[PDB]
Amino acid sequence: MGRLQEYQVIGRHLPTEANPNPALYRMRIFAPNEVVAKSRFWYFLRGLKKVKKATGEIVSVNVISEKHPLKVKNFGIWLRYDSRSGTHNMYKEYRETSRVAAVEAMYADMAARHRARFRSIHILKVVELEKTEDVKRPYIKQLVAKNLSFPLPHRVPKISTKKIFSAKRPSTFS
Amino acid sequence: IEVSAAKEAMRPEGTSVRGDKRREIRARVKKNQKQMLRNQRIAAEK
Amino acid sequence: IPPKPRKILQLLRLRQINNGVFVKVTKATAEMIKIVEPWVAYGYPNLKSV
Amino acid sequence: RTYRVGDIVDIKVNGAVQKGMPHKFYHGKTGVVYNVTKSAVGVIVYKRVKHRYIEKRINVRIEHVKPSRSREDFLRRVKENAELKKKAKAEGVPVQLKRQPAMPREAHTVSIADNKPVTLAPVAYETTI
Amino acid sequence: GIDLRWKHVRSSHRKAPKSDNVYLKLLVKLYRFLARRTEAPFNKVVLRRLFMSRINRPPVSLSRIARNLKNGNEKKTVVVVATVTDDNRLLQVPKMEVAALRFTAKARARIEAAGGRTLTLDQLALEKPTGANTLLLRGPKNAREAVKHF
RNA sequence: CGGGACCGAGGACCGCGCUCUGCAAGGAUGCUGGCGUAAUGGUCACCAGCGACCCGUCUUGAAACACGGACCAAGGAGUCAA
RNA sequence: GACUAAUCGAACCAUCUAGUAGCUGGUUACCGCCGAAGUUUCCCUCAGGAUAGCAGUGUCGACCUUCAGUUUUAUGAGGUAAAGCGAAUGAACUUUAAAUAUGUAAGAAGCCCUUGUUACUUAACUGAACGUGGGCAUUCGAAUGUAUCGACACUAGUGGGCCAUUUUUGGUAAGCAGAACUGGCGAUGCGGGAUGAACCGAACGCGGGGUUAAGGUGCCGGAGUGGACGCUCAUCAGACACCACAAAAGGCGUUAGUACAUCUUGACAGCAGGACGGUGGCCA
RNA sequence: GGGAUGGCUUGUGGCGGCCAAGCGUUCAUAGCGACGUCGCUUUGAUCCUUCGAUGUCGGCUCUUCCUAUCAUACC
Repeated sequence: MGRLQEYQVIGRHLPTEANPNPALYRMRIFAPNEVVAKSRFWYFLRGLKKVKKATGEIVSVNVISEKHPLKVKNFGIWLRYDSRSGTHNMYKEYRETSRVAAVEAMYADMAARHRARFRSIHILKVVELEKTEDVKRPYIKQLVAKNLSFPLPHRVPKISTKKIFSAKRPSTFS
Repeated sequence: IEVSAAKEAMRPEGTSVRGDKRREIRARVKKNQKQMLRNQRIAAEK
Repeated sequence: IPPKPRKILQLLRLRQINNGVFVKVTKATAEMIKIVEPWVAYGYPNLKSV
Repeated sequence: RTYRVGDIVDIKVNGAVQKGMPHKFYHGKTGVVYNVTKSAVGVIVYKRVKHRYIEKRINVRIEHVKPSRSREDFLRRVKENAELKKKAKAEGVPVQLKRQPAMPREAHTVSIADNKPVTLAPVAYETTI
Repeated sequence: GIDLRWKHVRSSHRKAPKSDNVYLKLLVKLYRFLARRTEAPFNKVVLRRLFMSRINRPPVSLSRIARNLKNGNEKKTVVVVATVTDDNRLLQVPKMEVAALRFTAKARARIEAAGGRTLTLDQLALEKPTGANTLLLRGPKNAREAVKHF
């Protein structure tokens, strides 16, 4: 749902006389910016711990950068999405180089295949698959195959849209 | 009970709006009993 | 526009589109701005903006 | 409680009698007493129609009427404002006598040594199992 | 567009007389100059009353002037932007110095016979340009048959 | 630090200033060319791109319906008195 | 009810007479400054009325006092969610406490204290009212805004209209019918919805430049045959849909998932074979 | 003087009970519920029971269209 970053958002309830040291709650939020990250954080604690924005505060917001953005990884995402029937579990796999890229591809995938918007999707877990045997889906199992190689048949050549006419008929072999 | 200002100003002191319907009922009963007694007296004369 | 957001915009001196004002953050001002959120954009300006 | 003409009272239709009574606008309204009866009281209420105020008069039974505390804060603040100004003149120091709106919170530091944060998922896993 | 719930109001007071009297025009010019170039509120009030109409300038009688001359006002110059009329119910006119728009003949004769002085407003401007030691008087505004029938 | 567009209101001096022999500082000047007439400008007719229901009355909340209008000149309807 | 000079349920002529109409039609230069409204409250209704409210010209008064369709604070209504019950007790549990808008109050014009009277009231000189005097200016006792004052005079139109969001009350086979607030229209042009009373954006002096909103960028048409990942092939797809047809509907269309189950101890599909005996089990 | 319901409709009844896959519910075991089913509405009889115009249609001539096909064509 856009250029996202993963944010560590830590918040708490405001201290009182009865409770001088309230507990701290940390979440990992995929959001375009810090305002959306804090808003989603307060939404989830309103849904979980009955802590409101007016009676609480944000302790910390930090950006979680990918440890190895130049390494190709397989990601398993467990999600719940809301449709006219109700809430459904889904497990899906994405071959990406970062968690934020996996989550962006997930959002585009659910939009394409189930018409699910951002508000109806809850991301419950995003994990990196440690082993090749942990891959469940055939469309990632074919990509992690040994000695993978394929050609690219029927490639349309890149022709400028401002060049209206061509003197030769293009080829689709390279 | 909402009360109109004109009727409240014209209302005598001590009386409330909560007895107006009882007052009207008592007046109607008094008129009906007066007519009944007149009919009874005429029937007794007959 | 409903009369209460109209009155709040009149008190915030936002009578024309693309008019801007500086507001000191108190509860009494923050609640007004939260009411007229469907018509305004607001935020925290830095020294360069000021 | 014996109400008198001129005081400010609150109207609260108590009990289950408000299930089918027809005139529910004045429930929760506050007005000034103009007439007193043994089981009834006369209350002046103001309605707003567009740009003006109009006056209505209602007759409310005593069991649905409580005395209001509208001027309690004002009379109190008058009392300690006078007392604080008197002691300000006594010990010769200024005192801040105006009530102020809540200011934004200042900067502070929160330690996590004995209060390590708890990581939360959008649903609880205890509920999932 | 701009949201103006309130409305800018044009002035509801006279800025010039409706009268075509050239002497009144000259007096208005004089007191415009005086009220612009002096700090005296007297000149501003006199100019604004020179603007006024006849129902807003009721007559003042010598009995009213003699009433207001009491209690230390015997030496002040009486200023009336109106007609000064005579009252034959007042048998003894005290000595007084009055400046007015116009006097009736009997009132002027009775003042001069009692030993006072009658002035116009330009003579008042010459002698008291800031209105010092002056008693400013108005007649009864509501004492009119129309006002009674309002 | 470049590249471009539109604009030049005011009419002695006064002021705020600055990098102070002066200035980009309370509003355009300097240099140059062609022409000096239908060249610029304007009116009329027409083509072209875009825009554009026939007026008045009536009705109700509004449309629609309905009524009047072949054309032109002159006449033609809130006056006077108490 | 025929005819009585083309005239007859009462001829023709002149006059009163320019008879009356509440009904129909019409009602004559320009520019400038303001500028509206549909049960508010009462009256026997329709062939009904006033009246509140909204406006314009003048003025006047110290255009003095400040107020405000707003927030905050205290306190009501809504205790309603929620947290806990290793607090008590058990929506009706509560230490605490919702969102939404909403009533009242927030000063020198005010706050009390004291003095007496009372024709109020109280067992009561007791409360309160009435006055009397005194103390309180050390900060006049939240925020924000404030070309927003008040009172007269005179004049005018409209005063049980339409649509829509929300709240609430009743309903129908389905349509829907009442109220309350608010917004728009009747009075209003402009940009976009191909088009248009009710949609979206935005309100209007005459011009130049710049930038946008709603909506768009294949052509008509100004702006992209723009970029990324997917889905869909319809024998009149789809592109402004939501309502109805319409159902827990029917699809050997296509993809993504969930659950259960089988599986080298050989799963699903096939091929080669077996598929038997008591027994032609009992009744008919 | 004023006027002159509509992306409606089509082929399969209503009421009452029962069953019921499923939906809900599992601090209450209620409530909705298709598919169905069961009750009411002469041995080929009788001909001795026709049950109310406020709502108006026709005919002629002639052209075209729809298919929800009577015939012709094929299956």
